[PDB]
Order: sequence, then structure tokens, then C-alpha cells
Amino acid sequence: AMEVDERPNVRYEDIGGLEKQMQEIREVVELPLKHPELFEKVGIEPPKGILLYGPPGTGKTLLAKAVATETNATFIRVVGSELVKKFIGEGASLVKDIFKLAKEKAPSIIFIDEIDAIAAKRTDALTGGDREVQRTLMQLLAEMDGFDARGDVKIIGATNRPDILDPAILRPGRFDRIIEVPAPDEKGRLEILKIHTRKMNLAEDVNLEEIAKMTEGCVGAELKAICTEAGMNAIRELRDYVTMDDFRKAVEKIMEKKKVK
Ligand SMILES: Nc1ncnc2c1ncn2[C@@H]1O[C@H](COP(=O)(O)OP(=O)(O)O)[C@@H](O)[C@H]1O
Repeated sequence: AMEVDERPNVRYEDIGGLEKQMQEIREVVELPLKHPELFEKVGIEPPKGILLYGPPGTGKTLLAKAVATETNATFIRVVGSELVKKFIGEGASLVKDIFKLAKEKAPSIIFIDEIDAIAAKRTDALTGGDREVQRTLMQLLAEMDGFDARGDVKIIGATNRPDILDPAILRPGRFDRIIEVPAPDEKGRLEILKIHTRKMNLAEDVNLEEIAKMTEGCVGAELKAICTEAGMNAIRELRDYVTMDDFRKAVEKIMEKKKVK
């Protein structure tokens, strides 16, 4: 299955701590989408597909939505694993309907979450089981090498497991840009903290700088959760405003939850 969102609502001012990878996408998919005739006359060939790596909850989906919003393209999220049907032609079939729908509601960004589900290189020619998943993988590449000219429909792939990937896919004329989207540094965390606390009622004791410092290697999704946990501590103590203290308890909770070793 695929989840469709015609006009997503994600703006770049809301994606923290990815200044460079944000710019790279902007110019490597947004710009081509906006100005195909320009890319044409200037000379350079834009990517048909771009691939995003790194941990889960880092903002990969986010960026894609963000591009989809800045371009009023139909956002199309494809759940990688959900394409692993164990029946003849069933996987490939869904890929077809997905491109059918991407063109029908073009412009559109197809963001495929976890393509390593489909595009993992197996182990060898004792394929059996994942011979069918190969039938699907081939279907995708067909659609790609296929319809694609410049930019009316763009494809973004995402994985947190890039060396499992099949070189076949990384070939030019497919996913040839591969951007890392990493857990953010300290500087990064703070921006993300500023974004998610932007609509909440913070007490004047709340040193955000401090909490960014407290959250070694959390991801944007985990930080988002911290903000909504801190608020709930306030609610729990029937308040109206969120305290430096609340956050220390949120951080503390989420960091242990993270230590699932
Ligand atoms: N860099 C970030 N900036 C702002 N919000 C983020 C960031 N990373 C994660 N989030 C929050 O967590 C959610 C999950 O991000 P998403 O892009 O879906 O994760 P993934 O990188 O796995 O695609 C986002 O909707 C956003 O609210």
C-alpha cells in the first residue's frame, strides 16, 4: 500500500539541523521540478531518483514532504515492506498502480520508505524465496528507466541500511544521488528543539541550549517526543506552562527507553 497526501503541509523552516542536505535536495529535486525547461537549456541532467540514508526518525520523510509542499506536488508515501507480497506478480502489480497514480496526480514525489525491503542484494543464486521480490524490484526499475524524462514526477528512496542495497539500483539513470541524513549534532538538536517548542508555552527557566547538550545522539523524532512528554509532565502537575524540570524528566525517560540493550 501507499499513503497519498495531495498537498502535504511541511515547510523547510520546520526541519531543523540539516542545512546542507536540505539545500542539496532543494537544488537536486525541487529546482528541476520547478524549472525543467531551464535544466534543459542550461545543459545538466537532473536525477530521476535520489536515495536518502541514515537512522529512522531523522527527517527523511520530512524533507520529501517539504519538497512536495514547496512544489504543490502530490505526496506519495510507499511502505517498502508492504510491497513484499508472497504471490506471483503481486509486488510488481502495486508498483504499477503507484506510478499510474503518480502520473495521474502529477506533479508528485514518490517517497519509498525502506526500499531495502525490495532492493536488498540477497546472497546469491539460491534465490527461491526472494525471487518474487526480484520480480518487483525489476518492475520499479522499468517504471524508472521508463516514463522518466526531466521532472514531472520525482522519486526519493530511503533506507537506514544502505550497504545491503543492490548496486544495480545505484547505477546512473536511477538513484544516483545518495544523501546521508544523520542523527543531528548539538547545534542541530537545538534547532529541532526550537521548532517543536515553537507553539508551546515555555517557562522562563527553560534553557533549550542545555537540553540539546543533554541529548547525545537522539534523533528528531525522539526530540519531538521529549517536547510532548515534557508538556505532559506539566499537565500531570496541572500546570499551564512547561518547566526546565519537566524536560529533565522527559529527557531522562526517553534516554532510558533508548537504552534498550
Ligand atoms: N530534523 C528534524 N527536524 C524536525 N523534525 C524532525 C526531524 N527529525 C524528525 N523529526 C520529527 O519526527 C517525525 C519523524 O520524521 P520522519 O521524517 O518521518 O523520519 P524519517 O527520517 O525516519 O523519515 C517528523 O514528523 C518530525 O516531527
